[PDB]
Amino acid sequence: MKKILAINFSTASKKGEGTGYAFRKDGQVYVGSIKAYNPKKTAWERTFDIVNAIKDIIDEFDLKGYHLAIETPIMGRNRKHSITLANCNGYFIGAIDGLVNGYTFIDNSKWCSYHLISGKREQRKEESLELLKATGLVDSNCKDDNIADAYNILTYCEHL
Amino acid sequence: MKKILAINFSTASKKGEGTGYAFRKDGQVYVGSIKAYNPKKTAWERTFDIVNAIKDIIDEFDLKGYHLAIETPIMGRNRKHSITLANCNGYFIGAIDGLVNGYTFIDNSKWCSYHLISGKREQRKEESLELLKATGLVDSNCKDDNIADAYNILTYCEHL
Ligand SMILES: [Mg+2]
Ligand SMILES: [Mg+2]
Ligand SMILES: [Mg+2]
Repeated sequence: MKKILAINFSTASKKGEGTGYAFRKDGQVYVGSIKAYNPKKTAWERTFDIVNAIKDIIDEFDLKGYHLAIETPIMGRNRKHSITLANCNGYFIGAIDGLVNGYTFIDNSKWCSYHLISGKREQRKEESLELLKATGLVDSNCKDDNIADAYNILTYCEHL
Repeated sequence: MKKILAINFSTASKKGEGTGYAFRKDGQVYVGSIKAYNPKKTAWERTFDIVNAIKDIIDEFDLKGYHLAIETPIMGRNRKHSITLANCNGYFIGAIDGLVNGYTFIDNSKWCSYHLISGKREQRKEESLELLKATGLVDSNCKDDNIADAYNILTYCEHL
């Protein structure tokens, strides 16, 4: 398969949220979340920790040379947070590029289209999570859509 | 003086625009611009060129362990152009953090107010240029404000 590290990047600004990742190593899919929440750190300081956490994973599973598929950062609710998130998303890419074999921005609409995930924001979150829960890679309780999106990005990229 | 590498980052989408840089190495101030303009490329590829250009400079002048002072990205013209510039700015920082000993964002308003620079964008450019031209470091007729702004960021930082 194409060696892909899929990332759904988040600065973990709210408790319980984090950067979603997914990759395949010898047939086996690994998924998880980097839960870097800390109210005494800025978005950029928490992004530093997320980079270090993904470098640690890249080392543990020998992922050097995997291509980075990362969800496109877009304009959110408020302007200023979206620019912050855009800058932090960039920092994250720049810090691991070279360890990874370049990167591709994956628009949310494109990976949703491939999986036939259509509907409004809430509906798409549920459907993405359903697809992840159907695989058994996480507990049936799981409500972490950051992980689900990273997993659905991976499978889309493997198809391409 | 702290060993500061001052950067005024731009993707050079327009002819003549460049990423400006200024630093002090063995007591001599060096200033210049990375003229990355290339209609053949996206802002991201041009950003990658700029990273590699600054990487060459850090090597040539043995600048490892210098601290990065980089102008903050602000929300300007278009929503897309804002996310794009903010994203490429973050890429540049992430790509060179480690070669540099960390970084600090320098708001346009703070270095400008330190140097008594104010007005509309065009007015600020002329005053930024006057400070650079007054040093004698560049030719008399220099109109490269990207360079002027990086130099003024350097002296603002050195002052701290
Ligand atoms: Mg996302
Ligand atoms: Mg500037
Ligand atoms: Mg005035």
